[PDB]
Amino acid sequence: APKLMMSAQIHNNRHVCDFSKNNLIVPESLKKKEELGGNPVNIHCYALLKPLDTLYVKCPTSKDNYEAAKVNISENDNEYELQVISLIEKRFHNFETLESKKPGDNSTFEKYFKNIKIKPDKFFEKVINEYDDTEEEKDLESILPGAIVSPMKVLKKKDPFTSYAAFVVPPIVPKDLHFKVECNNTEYKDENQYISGYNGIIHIDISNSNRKINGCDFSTNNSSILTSSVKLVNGETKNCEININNNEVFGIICDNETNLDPEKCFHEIYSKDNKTVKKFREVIPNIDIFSLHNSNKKKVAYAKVPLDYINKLLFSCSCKTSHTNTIGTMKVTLNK
Amino acid sequence: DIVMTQSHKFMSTSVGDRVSITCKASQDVTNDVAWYQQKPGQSPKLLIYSASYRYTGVPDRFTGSGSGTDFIFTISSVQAEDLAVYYCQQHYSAPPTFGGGTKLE
Amino acid sequence: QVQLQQSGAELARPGASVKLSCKASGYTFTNYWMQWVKQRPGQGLEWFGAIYPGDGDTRYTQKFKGKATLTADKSSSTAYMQLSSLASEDSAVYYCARSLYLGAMDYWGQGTSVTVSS
Repeated sequence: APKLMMSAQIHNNRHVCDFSKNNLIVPESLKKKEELGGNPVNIHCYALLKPLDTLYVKCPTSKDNYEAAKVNISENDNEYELQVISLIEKRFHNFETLESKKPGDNSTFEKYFKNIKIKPDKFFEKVINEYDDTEEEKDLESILPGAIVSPMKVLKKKDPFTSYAAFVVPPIVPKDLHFKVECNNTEYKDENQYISGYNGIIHIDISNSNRKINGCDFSTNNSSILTSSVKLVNGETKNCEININNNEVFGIICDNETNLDPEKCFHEIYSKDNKTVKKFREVIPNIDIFSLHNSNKKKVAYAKVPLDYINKLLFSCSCKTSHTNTIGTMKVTLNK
Repeated sequence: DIVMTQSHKFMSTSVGDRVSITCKASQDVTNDVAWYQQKPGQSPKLLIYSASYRYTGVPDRFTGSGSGTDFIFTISSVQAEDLAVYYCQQHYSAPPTFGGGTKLE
Repeated sequence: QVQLQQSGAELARPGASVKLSCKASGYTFTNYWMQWVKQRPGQGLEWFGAIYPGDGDTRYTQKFKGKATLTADKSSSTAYMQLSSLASEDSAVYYCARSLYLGAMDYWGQGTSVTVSS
């Protein structure tokens, strides 16, 4: 096979892998036999996603983001993103038993790579289906409505060589759904030509667990996603309440006219009593939480709770309009 | 290692004047330069980072400029308490290196 | 609330060793470089070396690699600088300073003076 790997899995909802760098600058025992430039290698990383889990992809940082890190390092990150870093800080350099065998200026490195050139900007909001040769970078939402997705961001600004992006897969897929993303760069070596290019690629598949779920859709009764809905869209507060359990799937869907409150639901929850936003970790920190604080859109969130989930909580998530004077919501009594 | 040259060990200025202190890198360091102020008996204080940004709480009269090899630290209107030794430093490449300092009188 | 507290002045005989400490508080110790800066009496600043306690990596200016050892205790957020085979050229103030890895030194300790003399 090609140099294939599966992304690492963390908890019951996190998938992660990366691409390596500086690999075409080989030792003389190889280099002296080579001429006319270096080439990319057949490395692949695969994801297999289920509804409401999160995929993380790490790539060499572009020079633009490297230079930005050098001033952004003076700023702090929030706790969720710090926890994410601890999920994804691992580098993948499996040399196995590298025993007597051949292996398999910080901005100068960025320049040396002639400005690393990976997939830019909202790495996972504009996504390529493997459906056809167009490879159109479509809104994730036009394939996976209600999906939650980050911009691409530096792994550790204090180790500003790796950047990453992530997204959350909703309950609904267009049957056999596949996406791909990729990360390229350049370099050079001790030859008579002094040029070289390198690449890495990720293939994203889905498992057979997609279905309509609970959640009280605030756009329409004829929901393509949910088995439940709330009457009307706007102008007056309307709501639902639901008894759900572990091993069941539920959520919250805002319309284009409304946005999530809690802002980072489900990582935050609305406490019915005392009318306030708290964490989905206050009493249950040992928890699979199916969302992303640094998402590009804060309108839709859902949760797929596995049978081995150990948590319990009475809480709510809501949608509010531009007038702000509303609490349109669904009360979630999870494992009530 | 990268050499940071502050060609003037000493610099004189009156209260209320503008003064500029130069620092030259032996190779390109882009914007990876910091400027420090050290008064007698005290630890150095960071004034400018990334060649041209004022550090937190630094008074407005202090600025820095430059990118590549030629860097300038400027006091727009010197105050009497601004006597100190001013040092540039690069962190483009390890190890970090300091300029030799300029004593403002 | 970021604080670096350095140990007291040392008088040491030539050939002996000394171990200086720099206790950090008010920030995540393992997200930053702790470096040391040497200033001989009347002279300029010299970057000495650094440790990144998060992974243990050390970096020394070449002239100081021979005689100095930098360590860190993560549990106590304390960095240490040990000078061995002391000579008169080692008499100086040594400051510890926090920075992001390879970056601007934003917080400094008050300095520890080492005097080498018989």
